[PDB]
Amino acid sequence: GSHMWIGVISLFPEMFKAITEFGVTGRAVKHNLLKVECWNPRDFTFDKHKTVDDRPYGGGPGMLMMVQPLRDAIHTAKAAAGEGAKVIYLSPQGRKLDQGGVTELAQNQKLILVCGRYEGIDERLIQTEIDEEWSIGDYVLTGGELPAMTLIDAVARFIPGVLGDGLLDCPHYTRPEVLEGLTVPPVLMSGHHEEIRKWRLKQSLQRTWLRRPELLEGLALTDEQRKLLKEAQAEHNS
Amino acid sequence: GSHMWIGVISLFPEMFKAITEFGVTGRAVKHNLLKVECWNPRDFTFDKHKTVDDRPYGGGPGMLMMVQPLRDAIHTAKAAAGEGAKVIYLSPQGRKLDQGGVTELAQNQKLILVCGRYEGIDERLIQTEIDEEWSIGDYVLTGGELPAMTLIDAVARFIPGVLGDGLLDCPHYTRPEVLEGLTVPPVLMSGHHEEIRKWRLKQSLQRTWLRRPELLEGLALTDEQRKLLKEAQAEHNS
Ligand SMILES: NC(=O)c1ccc(NCc2ccccc2)nc1
Ligand SMILES: NC(=O)c1ccc(NCc2ccccc2)nc1
Repeated sequence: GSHMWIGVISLFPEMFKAITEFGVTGRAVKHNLLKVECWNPRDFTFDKHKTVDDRPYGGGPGMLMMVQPLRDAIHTAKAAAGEGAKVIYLSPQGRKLDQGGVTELAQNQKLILVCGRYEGIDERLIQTEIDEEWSIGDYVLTGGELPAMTLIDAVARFIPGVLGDGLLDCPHYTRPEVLEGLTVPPVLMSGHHEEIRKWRLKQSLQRTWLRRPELLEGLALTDEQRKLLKEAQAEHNS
Repeated sequence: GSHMWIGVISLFPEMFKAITEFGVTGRAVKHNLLKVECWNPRDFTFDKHKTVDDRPYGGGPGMLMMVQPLRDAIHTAKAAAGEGAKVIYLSPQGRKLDQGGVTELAQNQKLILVCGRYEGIDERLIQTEIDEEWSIGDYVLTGGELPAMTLIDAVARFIPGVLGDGLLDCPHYTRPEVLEGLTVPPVLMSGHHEEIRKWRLKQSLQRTWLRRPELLEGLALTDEQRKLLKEAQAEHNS
């Protein structure tokens, strides 16, 4: 179906074996539904020790990505990608990634993900080589590899043939019928496909209201959703 | 220093090689600063085909984690962990993970991370086996492996000997002095350690104000921070 090519710039290309060789994403890669090609900036070095880090101007305790190997790696990825590729840099300063943001990034046929290590990359590289800056959350990691793999995994779920709403997911139950005294909701085993659908939607509205109330504020609930929410709030208030 | 043991329940334990064999986290594991031990629920199956998924009550297109292999795997991890271990389940319905949440989870000496596949796990398992439910962001992934690895990587940065603020990070510059016409801020190459510190803090306040304004609202800025923010806002308004 809709093929998706993702170019990756990273000092540890082996980390991406976690998604290219396992689970649903590994199957999407095997079936040529998703192509992940990695470029290591270490291969673009020229000194004897293959230096990929550099000291930052102004002092500072930390280090940065060395510009020349990183910049050359990026240009190589752009050449292989051709035109249309959107270059993305993963950093806490980037745009917060939500499901709506995942759908947007999934609209791209070609993507280039720059994985930064140490204290990040040079600011001038962002202005000249990076199109969009993204963040998977307000937390700091040792590298942009995991956020990159998170992005790739997220957008992969939208590729046609990979698999087979605004609210939190309803509770799910499977065998056995009774687990440590706790029983499965009888409505789920009633066969009433309409009552079951209404139940699941109702529980989704309740869990969203109790756990993530701010998510409901940015939603325009349907007449059915407004009903089930009012019922859930009434039942919660005994 | 402060040792940290993290037990992991996952159908793909090989994915965690991405953090246990590479970069800073891989070094922390090698130096016995961080221990990651994986249990595969597939090893706790008894049928010929090692079934680990089960059909959900009420119909539904998707599948769930089979309770018996998962439950047995969890109990085994608790036995090896001993007392004090906090069991965590990664799911979008969980508490949103921020840097403040990372610090909290880093206070635990022992952790058990349950990685859910398919449409998740049985709700009754969460009530009986899970202590805290967490989310790395408002997006859906093919599994809880990447969120688990994200958590492990995040809390690893707080382990003493692994390495060596509320605001977004300031711009960083390294060699060369001029890159495609763009120059390094002269203040950074002035040597003025006080002016440089004030500059970096000022840029952090400006980037936070322009990109993530909601982050500033939940902050009690110091007198110096209030000054530099007012100056940045004045300079931004020409
Ligand atoms: N929150 C995220 O998406 C994220 C991305 C990367 C990361 N570490 C890489 C990095 C470190 C410092 C500066 C720039 C990038 N941590 C978290
Ligand atoms: N947002 C997260 O932290 C997250 C965690 C897990 C995940 N996929 C695993 C899963 C799928 C369905 C139900 C429960 C867990 N996706 C995202």
